[PDB]
Amino acid sequence: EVEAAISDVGGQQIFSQALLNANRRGEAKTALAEVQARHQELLKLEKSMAELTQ
Amino acid sequence: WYAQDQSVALSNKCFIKCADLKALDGQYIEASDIYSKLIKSSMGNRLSQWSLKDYFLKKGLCQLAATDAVAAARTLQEGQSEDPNFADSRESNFLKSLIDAVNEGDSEQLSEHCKEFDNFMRLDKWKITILNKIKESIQQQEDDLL
Repeated sequence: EVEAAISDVGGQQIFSQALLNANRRGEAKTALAEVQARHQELLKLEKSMAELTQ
Repeated sequence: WYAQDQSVALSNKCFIKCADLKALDGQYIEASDIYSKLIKSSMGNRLSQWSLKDYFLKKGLCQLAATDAVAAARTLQEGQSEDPNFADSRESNFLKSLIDAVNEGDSEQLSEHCKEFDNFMRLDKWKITILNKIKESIQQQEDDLL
């Protein structure tokens, strides 16, 4: 007559992935992309003070 | 005459001018020797160290105009050891770089180094003349090697 055939229900697991804040944007965001123009200024101090020391 | 009077300073002013004119006249070895004397007189004097860096550079430049790159190398090593201010200076690095260019036979690399040094420290007329001579000696050596 009868027996077993399909059984369980209460039993499962799940992993979990993750995205990230957008503002993050490219690494260049404050104190990163400005270092290009901040360097020309610093080269200006170096120079103007080279005039100073000479 | 100033050196006999213990006028180190006026002596040095005269010997700067003598060495510069000698180097411009093709007398590179004697100019280097006068620069050696001037260096020896300016060691240990807190007041003159700025000239001292300049001094080392000029000596090497004459030694590069005489095609004696070994002399430039020993001058640069000497200055690096006896004057810490020269060791870390732009002049020492520039003279290392010129010696490296001369030993390689790469005149373009020398001109690049001259431009780089110019951007940070204006090459006066004298340095331009001696550096042009050094470049010409390099180019002449390739022209013979070709």
